[PDB]
Order: sequence, then structure tokens, then C-alpha cells
Amino acid sequence: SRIGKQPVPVPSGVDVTINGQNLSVKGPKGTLTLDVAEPISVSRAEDGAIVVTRPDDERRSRSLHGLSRTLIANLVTGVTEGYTQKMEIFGVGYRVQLKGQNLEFALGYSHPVLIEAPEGITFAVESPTKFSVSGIDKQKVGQISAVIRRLRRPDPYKGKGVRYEGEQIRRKVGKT
Amino acid sequence: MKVNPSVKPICDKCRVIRRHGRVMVICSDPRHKQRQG
Amino acid sequence: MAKADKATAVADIAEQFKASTATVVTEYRGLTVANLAELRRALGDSATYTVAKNTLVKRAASEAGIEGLDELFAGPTAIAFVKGEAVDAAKAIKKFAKDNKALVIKGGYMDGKALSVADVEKIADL
Amino acid sequence: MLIPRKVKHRKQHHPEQRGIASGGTSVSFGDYGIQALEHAYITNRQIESARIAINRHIKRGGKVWINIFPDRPLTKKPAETRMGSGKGSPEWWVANVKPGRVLFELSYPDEKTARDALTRAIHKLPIKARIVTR
Amino acid sequence: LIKLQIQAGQANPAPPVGPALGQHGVNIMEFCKAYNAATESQRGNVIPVEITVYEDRSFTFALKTPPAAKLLLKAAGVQKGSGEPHKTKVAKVTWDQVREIAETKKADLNANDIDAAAKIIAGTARSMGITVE
Amino acid sequence: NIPNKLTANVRTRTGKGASRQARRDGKVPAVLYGHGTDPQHLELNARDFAAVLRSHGTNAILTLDIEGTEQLALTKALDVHPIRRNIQHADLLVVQRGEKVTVEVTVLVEGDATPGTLVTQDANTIEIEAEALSIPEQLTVSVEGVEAGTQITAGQISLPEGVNLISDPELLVVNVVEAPSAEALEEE
Amino acid sequence: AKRGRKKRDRKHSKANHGKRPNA
RNA sequence: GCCCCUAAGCGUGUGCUAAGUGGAAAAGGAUGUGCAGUCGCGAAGACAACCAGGAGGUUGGCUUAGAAGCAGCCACCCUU
RNA sequence: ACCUCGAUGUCGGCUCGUCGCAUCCUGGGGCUGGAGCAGGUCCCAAGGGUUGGGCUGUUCGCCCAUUAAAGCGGCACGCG
Ligand SMILES: [Mg+2]
Ligand SMILES: [Mg+2]
Ligand SMILES: [Mg+2]
Ligand SMILES: [Mg+2]
Repeated sequence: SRIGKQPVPVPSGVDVTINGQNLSVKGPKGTLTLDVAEPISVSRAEDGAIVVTRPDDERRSRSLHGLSRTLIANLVTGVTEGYTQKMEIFGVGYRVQLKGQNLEFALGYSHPVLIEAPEGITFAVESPTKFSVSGIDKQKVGQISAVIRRLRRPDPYKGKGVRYEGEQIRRKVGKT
Repeated sequence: MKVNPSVKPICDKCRVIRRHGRVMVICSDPRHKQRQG
Repeated sequence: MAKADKATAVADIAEQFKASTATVVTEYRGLTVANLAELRRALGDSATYTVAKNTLVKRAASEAGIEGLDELFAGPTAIAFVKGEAVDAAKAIKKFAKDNKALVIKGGYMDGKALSVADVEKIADL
Repeated sequence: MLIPRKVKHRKQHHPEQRGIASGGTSVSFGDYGIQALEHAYITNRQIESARIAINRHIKRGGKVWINIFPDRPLTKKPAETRMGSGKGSPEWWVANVKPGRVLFELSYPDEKTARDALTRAIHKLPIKARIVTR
Repeated sequence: LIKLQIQAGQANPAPPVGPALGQHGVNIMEFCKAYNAATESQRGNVIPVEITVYEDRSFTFALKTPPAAKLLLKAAGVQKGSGEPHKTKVAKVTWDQVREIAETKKADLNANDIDAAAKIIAGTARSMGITVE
Repeated sequence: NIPNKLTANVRTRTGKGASRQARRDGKVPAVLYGHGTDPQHLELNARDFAAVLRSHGTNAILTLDIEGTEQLALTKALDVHPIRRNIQHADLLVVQRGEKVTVEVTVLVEGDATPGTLVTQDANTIEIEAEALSIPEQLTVSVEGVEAGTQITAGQISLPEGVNLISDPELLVVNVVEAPSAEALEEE
Repeated sequence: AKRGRKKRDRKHSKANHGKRPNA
């Protein structure tokens, strides 16, 4: 509600095409599509911005308004700037490397693990223990980051594992 | 993950949400994770 | 704000005026949040700075013999008052006007004699 | 545990529980009282448990009034005997409580604390009840 | 940053300041000498050091004023305070001694004049279970 | 000491049946017997009556507009309900426009005794006599610095001008006693 | 147990007026 | 009783139901939802969000190898 | 004591199985006063397995070797 009632500032170099409930956006980073909820109506204001409107104030519409608004906001923001999640590793003997387009991690396992970069996403590395994923779909980027994080079991006694950029995990202490 | 018919917040910054079909409480302290059942 | 806040702020400013050697009023409307650091952070230690609404300064200024400042409350009011020596605070407020060119000066009060923008400058330099 | 010092009749006929409490409805001594809503017997064991819980939750101060005293006896037949014999001996004492009657009252000054104590007490009773203020 | 009430004539007390500041990485050898050379002048008044941590692990102990709570002990003559406030007394203190301790504590208390400087110690004595006469 | 206005319509049918029928729609019956006068069965709004009560109730005075006929009455009892809290039936008596009346009034303690002491209000009501409008809605008793066992009776309460106490002056209204210890609490 | 529970609960139906034989 | 079996209405006006509750059940737990009755605040800019602060006496004594604001009781204060 | 005394043969052991998980293991997950092995607690999970002997009719129980296991119950305290 408080968010859905606000407009969506569309940048200059963006082409927004509304087709009923469906919507598509084209920008420098790529092209994305989306489908808005049926009880909500999307409209392109005279200033190019996008606005979602609800005909009633029921719980369904009140919950879907801000959801769809933030969805279209992230959609239009990705094509222009894209999302990038940086991650770092901690623990002696842990290493990560970029092989072609996939990633290879060695985190103490008897064998190394491989993660194949799916479509619409890319990986990069700045240090043997510091890498970063990039993409357009925030959902896909977050899913890939969560997978790379849960790769290893969460070890609080020593923090050995994967961590996000500004991650702050709890740490216990072993007296012996 | 305590599983009892009754659940209440033991932490200080806890929210009680309603999941798919069960209630839950959320706080950083993993010892306070409770589910109704 | 709440009525409890309105009632506690007036008492706070009364305590400020009764425990401080002097107080200078300025206009702080026009600054963002990021300024408040280079603001209070380095001033609240030795000096002190407070801000409130106009409706509270009228009730707070009716305690001491500063009735002459009734007509000097035009616009928002932000009060500054030192805990020790006032010459440093006076010099700071005087140089801030020429550094920012946005803090309008109106005057102050000394020994019950209200000073204007020209009278306060005769003592700010000494 | 409370118990009558002496009774005129050793055995009774299960005093009926019905109607609405005629007397002892409004709090008189304390400031915050517990008023029941379901008619059912209350045992001296439950009364003592609630009293101990209240005394433990309220330390170094406060006072508690108990407007109910267990005086109605209730027998318990032999362990595994057959049906038909002299009525068993009284085995536990209860007090017929009707809805609307206050059972316990508190004088602890801090509201929140008195309410929490009354909650911990009612949680020890076998019937539903609520809190009332003077 | 932390301020403890460590005795003046004593040197290297482990319980109070053993792991308090030593764990932060500040040495104690030169600290003992710097404390003794400054406390040998008085030899009769406790001095609380305001431990100020630094980035380069340096240390410049702040020679603050003595503590009012402990100076109340010397004013009353007994080292162990009372057990209950406004219920028991230990001894009587003189207004001249109160003004003297206030003057010595001028550089620590938030007071402005001798009146408030002594009234703060009077309130401390009230909270501890002692009154000024 | 300002009368509170309220409307009321003469009831056309009495009995438990009519009473329940009126209560179902948010109304309350009442009687206006008065002083040796012909009683009148009236019906008032439950919400308005409850509002007036929670505002200045507990024997408050009232003004009845019975078909345009003004009357000044005073309440004698409520008897809301054993379980619930609703005005099931009220009773009113005409005040004769200034006649001296005796009625119960609620007392309240406002103060703070010594730290190691607890206060107990043994009686909440006091029999006070006064005019129709001068009837005080509440009485206040203060406590400060008193020691244990300082029994404050009804006679020690300060009453406004024109007010009188009908109950004997020996009624112990407030009793302060040393803070009961854990042993005193567990030996009850 | 369940058999008797169901036999007693099926009496609550609004088609028999809340009465049935053998409880 | 009126959708099929199963003869009769997939009858009409206003509301509730997301759980197949309808088509078993308790103590207790619970930011589910609709109505009405109250109270705090709120364009004098309400709450969340954001940002700066969050001391001196003092480590209040008692208690303690030990309470410093945060195992325990007492009161629960003055300055800025 | 509601059918059953003009008959429903009662406990163990052998053969034979069937079904539930309030799960002994195998499988997965949460919290641990989980440094690791080895443990404690909870949730889901019955596809599979759940030994051979001495005492005593025995059920049960103790003991000897092991075993990831030597599980709890219903089926007329299963099966004449
Ligand atoms: Mg036959
Ligand atoms: Mg299971
Ligand atoms: Mg299978
Ligand atoms: Mg054998």
C-alpha cells in the first residue's frame, strides 16, 4: 500500500512495453519480462513512470500492490544497473577458482566441487578467497548466492565456510 | 527446533509469523526456534 | 510529536538556560541528515546544541529576564550554549556565518542587555 | 494444605454445581481478583498450589486473600473392590465454586506484576477464569 | 575506556587491573613506575586512573581527582561504608573538610561552584548512608 | 456538581419478558419511585447510561427528560451482573431539588507510605450525607511518612463543606502494616 | 472408544433433535 | 429434504468461511479475518526506516576472589 | 455383564503370516552445556532387517558370545 501507491521512476535509456497484465522492459544490461496480478492494473503515466492501481482495498489487493510495485521496480532497475553479490571464504586450506564459465571450490572435501553458471548470470574472482556473482534477475542472483553459501555446513566454532560480503555469523568458543 | 503445541518468544526482538500451516517465532538465537505442533 | 515530548522539551530548554552562561539562536532549516555529525558530534562534548519548534521557545523564554527577545523569535530557532567558556562558542558561531553563508545571525543576550548583529560583533572579536 | 478442623457430617452427597454465584462476586479485600467462569470442584491441593505459586511470584511484599475454603468432602472407594458397600471414607476436600465468584485476591502494588502473578495462579487451576479490578 | 579506583600506595594489583587493561595490550612495567612516582607525593589518598585506550597501544594515564565515594571513607574515619542508606551512620564530617574535598575534586565533578561541588558529595553520602553536619 | 441530561421513555410492558426484549436491543429499564410518589417505569439507553456512569457514575445525579417533563433523580444501586458487566436494571429517586440525602460514596487512597510498609483498603464505601448537587463523586485519603499500624478510620477523612459522615467514626478504612516477609507469606 | 464416541456424536445431528437411543 | 444417485430450488436479498471448518474433542498457544464499544499519540508532521548521542559522582553501598548497569536484597539519588 | 454355559476348548512352544509407528538400526533435518570421534533432545520416515545358546512350563526376567538391531503392540492377551 504505502509502497504501491508511489510511482516508479523509469530512467531515460529504458523501453517499457505494457500489454495488458504482461509487461516487458528493455535496457542496456538486457531485456526482462513480468506478469502483474489480475486485481491490479499497471499504467504508464504521461511522464513515462509506471503506476500500479488497485480497484478495492481488500487484503489480497493490499498485499499484492506493494509486491507488484517492488517487483516492477527491481525489474526496471536490473536492466539498467544489474545486481552483483560479492562473497568471501574463510578457513585455511579453502580455495575457489574460475574454470571457464563455472566455479571450482576446494573446501577440505576429499574432492573439489563444481558449480555450473546457469544462463543469465556470470561469475568473477578477485582473490583465491574472494569472488562475486553478477546478473540481471535478482531472484536468480539470490538463489545462486544462497546455494554457494550453503555449499558447506555452517561452522560457528571456527567460521570455516562461505560468507557474503558484509556477513556477520555467530561464533561459539571451544574451551578444549 | 522445539516442537510443542504452545510457543512464545524467549528472545527480546522476536516476531511471531504464520507459515504455510503452522506458526513460528524468529530470533537470532537458534535456541528460541519454535514451531506449533 | 507527543504532548509528553512538548512538555519535556520546554523543561529541558529551561534547564539549559538556567545552567548555561549564555545561549545563541540560529536558523538550521535547510540542512540534511549527514550534516548533524560535523554538527553535534564535535560540539556536545564541551558545548551543547538543541533544536525544537517555535511553540516551545515562547514558553521556555518566559522564565528569565529575556522578555525583550519576544520579537526576535521570527522563524525556526536552534539554540547553542557552552558549558565552560563562551568566547570560543562566540568565535565559532561568528566564523560559521562566513564559512557557510546560510546561518543568519540575529543577536543574543548579555547581562540583560539584548545585542544586535552589530553589537554582538563588537564582543565576538574580543 | 487447608482442611476443616472438624465437620458435623463425615460423608456428603456430591454438592451440586449449577446456577450462578450469588455471593462473593466482587472483590472486597484486595485490588486485583480472580473470578472463575466454569462451575467445577476445586481441591485443597490446587488451592495450595496456586497459593504457593503466588507467594513465589511475589517476594518480599504483597498480600493475598483466599475467599474459598475446602470444606466439602469427597470419598474414594477401595482400590479394586466390587460395587456395593458402605460409602468410602472422605479422601479429598473441595469447595463448590460457581461462575462469577472470586477465589483469590492480591494487594501487590505494581499492576503488571500482580497481573502476571494472577496469570501464573489461574494457570494452575482446573477451570477458566479472568482478572477483575476493584 | 574504563576508570577503576586503584589504591595509590599499592603497586601491581592483579585482581583489580590484572586483566582489566593488561588484556587490551598496554604494558604494566613502566606503568607501575609512573604510578609510584606520582603517588609517592600524596601517599595518603586513593587515585582513580581513567584508562584511555589508544591505537598504537600507547598509554597516558590521566591524573584525575580522587574519588568522592572513597574520600567519604576518609572523612568518616572508617574504610567500610554503611549497610543501608539513611538508616545508619558511621561518623560526622565537618563542613570545612567537605569544602576542601570539593576544592580538590573541582577538576572532576560537573559542578561549577563550591556549593554544587560539595552538594554532589553530599548526595553521594546520602545514597551511601552518611550525612554532613 | 453539574447534572447530566438524559432521555427516557415510559415503558409500555413490564416483566422479565419485556426486560429481556429491551436488553436485547441495547436498552435498560429503571424505576423512578422517588419519595412516596407514584412510581414510573422508564427505559434508558444502555450505551448512554454506561458512558455517564464511567464518566461520573457511582451514585451520580441525573436529569430525566420523560416526554418533555424534566426531573432530577439520583441513583441508588446498579446490580449489573454476577458474571458480565452490563446495566441490567437501575433504580432512581427524585432529589426534590436540593433536599439533603444520604448515600454511599467511593473512597480512594493517593499517597506513598514508608518503603517497608503495605497499605490495605478494608472498606471502599463511606456513608456521606449532602445535597443533591454537592454530593462528592469520590473521596481521597493520603498517606505519607506514616509508620506501621497507623489505622486510618473514616472519621479522619477530610470532607468538603456541607458534607457529613453518617457512619460511625471508628470504621477502619485503611490499614498500613509492615511489609510481610517471605515467612509471613508462606505461613498463611 | 472411537465407536462409542461416534455413536454419541451422531446424536448431535439436527435431524434427530439431539436425542438417540442408548446414549 | 430440494447438484448425481433420490421424488423436490446447480431458488432470491445482505454478511462470514481459505481451513474441505462444513464432514469428532480439551487445557493452552497464536500480528487470520468481519462488526461494534474504549484509551495514547497524530499536519503543532503520527509509527517504522535513517542518522548523532546514550556521561560525572560511581565500581551506590550490602553481598562477595567477585556485581562495575544488567546470579541475589536495599533504597532506587544530585550535576551535565 | 449387553449375544454366547441344548459347548465361543484356557497359558506357553513349533509352522504360518497380516497391519500401526508412540522408530532398535539403516535415511534426512533443527537445537546442543556439538573443538573432532563418541553423545543428549526433537521432527519426518515402516521399504527392509530385528541372532544362537544356559536357568526355569514359563510370559517375563538374568547371564554367555556377538550384532548397524537383538523394538513396542493389534489380529479370540493371532494361529489346537
Ligand atoms: Mg448350538
Ligand atoms: Mg514417526
Ligand atoms: Mg519404494
Ligand atoms: Mg532353546
